[PDB]
Amino acid sequence: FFDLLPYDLAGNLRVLRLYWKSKRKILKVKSYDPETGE
Amino acid sequence: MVISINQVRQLYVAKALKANTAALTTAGDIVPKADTAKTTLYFQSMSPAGIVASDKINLKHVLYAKATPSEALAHKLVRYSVTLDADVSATPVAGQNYILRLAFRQYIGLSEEDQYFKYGEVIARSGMTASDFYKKMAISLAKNLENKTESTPLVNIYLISAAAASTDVPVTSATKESDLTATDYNQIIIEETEQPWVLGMMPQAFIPFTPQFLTITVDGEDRLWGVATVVTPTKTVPDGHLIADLEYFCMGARGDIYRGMGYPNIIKTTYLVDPGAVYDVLDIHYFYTGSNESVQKSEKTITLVAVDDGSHTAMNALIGAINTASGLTIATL
Amino acid sequence: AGKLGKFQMLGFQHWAPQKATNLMVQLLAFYRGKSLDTFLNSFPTREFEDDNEYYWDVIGSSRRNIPLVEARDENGVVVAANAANVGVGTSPFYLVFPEDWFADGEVIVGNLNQVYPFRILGDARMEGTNAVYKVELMGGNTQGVPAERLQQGERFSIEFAPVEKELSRKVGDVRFTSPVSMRNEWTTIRIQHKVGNKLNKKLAMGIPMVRNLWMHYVDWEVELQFDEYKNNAMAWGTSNRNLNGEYMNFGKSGNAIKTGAGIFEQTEVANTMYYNTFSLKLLEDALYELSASKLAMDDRLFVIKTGERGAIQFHKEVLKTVSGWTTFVLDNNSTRVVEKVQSRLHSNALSAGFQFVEYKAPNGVRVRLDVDPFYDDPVRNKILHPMGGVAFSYRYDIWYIGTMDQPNIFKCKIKGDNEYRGYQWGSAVIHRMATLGVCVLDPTRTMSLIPAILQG
Amino acid sequence: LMGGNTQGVPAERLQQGERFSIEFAPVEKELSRKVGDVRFTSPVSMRNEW
Amino acid sequence: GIRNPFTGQKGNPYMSFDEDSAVIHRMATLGVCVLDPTRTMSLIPAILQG
Amino acid sequence: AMQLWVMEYEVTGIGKGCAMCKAINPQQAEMLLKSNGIYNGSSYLYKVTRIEQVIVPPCNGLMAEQVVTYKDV
Amino acid sequence: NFPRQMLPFSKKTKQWRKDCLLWANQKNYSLVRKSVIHKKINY
Ligand SMILES: [Mg+2]
Repeated sequence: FFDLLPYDLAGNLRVLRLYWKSKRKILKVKSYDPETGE
Repeated sequence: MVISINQVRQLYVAKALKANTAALTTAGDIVPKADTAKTTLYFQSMSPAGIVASDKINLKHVLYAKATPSEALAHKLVRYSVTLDADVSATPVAGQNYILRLAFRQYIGLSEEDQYFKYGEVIARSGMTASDFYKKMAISLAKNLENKTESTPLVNIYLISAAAASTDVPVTSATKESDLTATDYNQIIIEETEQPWVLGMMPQAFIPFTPQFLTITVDGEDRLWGVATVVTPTKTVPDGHLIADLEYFCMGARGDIYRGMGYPNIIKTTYLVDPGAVYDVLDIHYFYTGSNESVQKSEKTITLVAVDDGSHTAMNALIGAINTASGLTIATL
Repeated sequence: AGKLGKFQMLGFQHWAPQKATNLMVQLLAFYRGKSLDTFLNSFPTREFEDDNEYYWDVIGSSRRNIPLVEARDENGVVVAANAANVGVGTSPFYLVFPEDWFADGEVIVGNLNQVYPFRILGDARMEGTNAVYKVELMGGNTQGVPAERLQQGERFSIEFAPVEKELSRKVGDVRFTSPVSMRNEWTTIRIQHKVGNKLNKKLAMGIPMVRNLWMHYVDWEVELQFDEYKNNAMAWGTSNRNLNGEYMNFGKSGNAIKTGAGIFEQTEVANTMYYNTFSLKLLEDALYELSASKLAMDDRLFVIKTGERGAIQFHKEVLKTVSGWTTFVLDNNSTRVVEKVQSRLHSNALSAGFQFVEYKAPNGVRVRLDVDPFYDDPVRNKILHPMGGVAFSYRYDIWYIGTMDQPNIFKCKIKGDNEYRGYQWGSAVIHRMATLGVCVLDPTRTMSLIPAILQG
Repeated sequence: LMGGNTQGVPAERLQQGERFSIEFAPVEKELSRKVGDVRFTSPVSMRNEW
Repeated sequence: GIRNPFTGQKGNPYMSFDEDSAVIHRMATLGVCVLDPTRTMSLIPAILQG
Repeated sequence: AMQLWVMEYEVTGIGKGCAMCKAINPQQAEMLLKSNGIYNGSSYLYKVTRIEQVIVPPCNGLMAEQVVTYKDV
Repeated sequence: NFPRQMLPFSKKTKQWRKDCLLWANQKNYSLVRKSVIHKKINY
């Protein structure tokens, strides 16, 4: 009696999963179609 | 402090002089042993883990044996007497900006290409005399110089009363001008200070300086407001900090050269030099010469150190012990 | 130069109809807090692995010349200031140096180079730690060297080591050096507050001086007032150790409060200055002598970071210097103090006003002027200046002396997160904790003119 | 006194009327306990009529 | 308190005490049983005093 | 926070001045001038020459006047 | 301080990804959810 995430509890392990949105640098490129002028 | 060697240099601390090799019982005793033919001199000394001997000095192969007192190695701190330039004006001209430039030459470097400049500033008044200006110049100098939050102290500022003329009054950044009450001040003494020191790692050096003046207009002419001469020194740094660095070097020719490097797995040589005592040094320089074709000299030396108190009693006992055992003519200081 | 009190800030302990506006009003007759954030976010952040102290190598310079201890005659007696010439007729004499830096057969020179050159006649007879050379003159000197140029404190450099053409023997040696290193420490900050969106005890009400005389967000206030703890330990931190390394201030658990220095304590150990009056005679010489020895001629752009009233103190100080330039007559065609503005009131209408922000000293020393607004703090700065202001806006600072290829000043931080937080319910206490530090690499690369009324 | 001060604060720096401002609150690296507090402000109302 | 060095956690919405610490407690209730001590014989040196 | 006090003073060597404080007694009216005035870092310059209470029932009167002159400079 | 996400793909190194998970260990902020203490009393 008695008058917190441990690493273990009853033999089980503690799995903590982090999912996050980071910022990726990408390029937008304007090229011309060789066949038609598009 | 690292020094240069002709070849190897050993230092033996002579804390007490016994008469035979059996009474060596406490750390630091020494006995100059010889033969009755006076052909080999060596020093048995009680190292802190047993009796050690020095090299065997063949007395035919000595070059010089000289002994240096403690005041001959004690460094005198240089002072600078700053006065008003008498030909320009013996009084402070009113409304002028009086700036004194202290030019340090070896600051935080080993070279004269590391310079540092500290300034002081006093603007003058209409009824400001020469004695009041020297009071004001010292407060503004020490407020820049001897702050408590600096890297190292650099120089000390002192005033000289004309009534006293031999006792200097100290001024710091904590001294207010209400404390300086004398009405006849004639110069501002700027005196260099004793730099920090740890044995082996930071050797003893000093930062020199010369004060320079910025020009003022007294009669429409740009004239330097003062002159600064160097007086004879009055304070001297004691000899303790040079020898504790000298033993820390020379106990690695005998002892270990890795003086603490891989820190728990080391050897610690016990050093018997107290840095709070001044010392005399005896230098015996000599050589070795081989049998037939090995006629090259291997010029080594044995250094003897002893603490002195005023009249050098322990060193002149040591010189008197070697002169009757070895038969040399070492001069008695 | 006189004020008039436009507000009074009094605590609460000395103390629905419809509204016009819902959002509150901040009067102009009310001072505001000044964040040191954009002063501290002007410095980069160097991230560290942990809370251990750290060291770095300080690589210095090499070109020495050695001072003299004394000079001696051939009979052993020392020279004095009132003595005659030493070494007449190329007679040998002795010369005492505190180190063995020169070798045999070398030529060493005094303060007067190449007039009195001294040729060393053999190895140094060691005396304690000193080095005694026997020297003679190497310049055809029949009159000798005077005793004035053979005193203590005279610098001596190495020149060369000349030998004879037939049957020469060995002279000269080479010399070696070694670098040094420096350290810095950390500091730990904590805050608490016993609380939830509603006020607590420490209240100050603001009363305006006019003629006819919500609910508090705690978790925005305890985030902001702990950030200002983190800003003040960055900038206004002081070190509490001896030169032995023992701390002086012990906390509640018995362990010593380990506290490191700040920006303004580290940067004020070199090139700091307390002036009684501001003049360009001081500033153009303090900035020249640093740039005469430590900077090139193109790399002498000094940007004064200061306050607002110090910028008009620099304005009226430059204007007095241009007032003394009697040779050049400044016209409105070139300076344009008076410009022409198009106005409804007149065909040819004018404008008036100017301000000096730059000064270009000789040999390429240029001075800029930008104003940092946190120097004008009414809370932090309480000693007032008689020309108006808080006497801290009258402080000049030069950060970033030269180009170093590396940040001289940055803010320390622990990799991951050095911030901690806690909430203690029963008493509803909120706890925050953070460790931090600031490192100035070269404090000789920052110059400061602080007023003399803020010292001692 | 905190900042390495060993010669004491002068008597002229502790007179009547000297303003005092909060800087920060330091604790140790080991077994720290609670310090510091957070301050607030209340607004006062102006008044007008038709 | 504000962090657990044992479980590697920085941040405590329900703090225990104000001190920067962590205390690990363990407890167990255990016993043995020998049903027939006549199925078991001992032979002790008498300098052990029992 | 009892009475109002108009002071005439003299900053030493710089000029003259007029001030007005709210204090209980003129020992505290000189306290707020030397601690909150613009010469706060040079508070020895203040030389207060006359403190007199602002009593009302005239409701129209001079209280302070101090002209600096071309011959005093 | 959650570490900087404005990086090239090469400067998102193995220690940088490890610093992200270490921020998750030091711990929710949501203003359209109730507290964990509230939902456990409901359960
Ligand atoms: Mg600096």
